[PDB]
Amino acid sequence: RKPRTIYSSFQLAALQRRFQKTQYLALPERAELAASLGLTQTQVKIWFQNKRSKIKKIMKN
DNA sequence: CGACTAATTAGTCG
DNA sequence: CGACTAATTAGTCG
Repeated sequence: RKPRTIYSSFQLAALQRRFQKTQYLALPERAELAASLGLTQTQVKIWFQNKRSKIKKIMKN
C-alpha cells in the first residue's frame, strides 16, 4: 500500500475551508485545488471521500 | 469508463 | 488504547 500522506496544517486548512462551500468537486475544480496545494488529484479525491464519510457517520451516530 | 458509497485496513498521536 | 483519518476494496451508477 501507498504510504499514508501527512497533510500540513496549511493543506488541511485549505481542504477544510473548501469543503465548507463545496462537498463535491467538479473535475476542473479538483485539478485546480490539488495543484494549488502541491497534491495529486487522487490525494484530493480521497480526502473528499473520507471527509464525506466522516459527516455521514456523524449523521448516523 | 470513472464518479460515488460503505466497509474495511492500518498509521498517527493525544 | 482509541478517535481520527489516509488508503484499499468491492460494489453501484443509467
